Amino acid sequence: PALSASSRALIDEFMSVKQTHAPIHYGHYIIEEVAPVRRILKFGNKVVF
Amino acid sequence: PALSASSRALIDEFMSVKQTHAPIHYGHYIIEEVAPVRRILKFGNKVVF
Amino acid sequence: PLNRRMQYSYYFPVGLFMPNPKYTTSAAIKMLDNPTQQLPVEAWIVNKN
Amino acid sequence: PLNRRMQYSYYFPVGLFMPNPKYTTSAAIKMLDNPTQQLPVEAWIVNKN
Repeated sequence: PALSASSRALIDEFMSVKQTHAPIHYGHYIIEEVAPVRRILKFGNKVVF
Repeated sequence: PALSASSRALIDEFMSVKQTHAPIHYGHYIIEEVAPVRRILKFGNKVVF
Repeated sequence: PLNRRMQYSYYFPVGLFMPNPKYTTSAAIKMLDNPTQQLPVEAWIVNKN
Repeated sequence: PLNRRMQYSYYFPVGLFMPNPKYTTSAAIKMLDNPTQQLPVEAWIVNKN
């Protein structure tokens, strides 16, 4: 699976808080990539491994 | 006892925050398993041991 | 002969009803249902994989 | 000959709808749209860069 976010808001809140982000919002959802290559996301200053 | 949750809300709140997830909600409940083997639970990227 | 296979049981309920003076302890989840009337009908189990 | 290349298949959802009894897990996200009727028509991905 690959990174899928229905809204910019969900992916923002994922980037901010890695552990406590909500996977399923009221109608919007997010999918975190599980792939043998682990890439670094550099949105702005904040970074998620 | 084995891992049994009445809805996906409780399993997601267990997976995101381990300690202070509500063991029982208004009408929905959840049980953490207690077994001589201990298994790593993986969801998305988050991992609960 | 020292690769013994160890067997033990598991058990878990489904369909229980909480008493009427209900309570919570998690500030997060907002299930959008009516709180006083909700009842669990199914169970969710985390598989071996 | 040792400089090799690996081929993966990346999997990706778009345009799904969630069941009606909708729930959330995180309180931070705020949307001015009504939660009962929300439907995503797009999908956001992270590019290589």
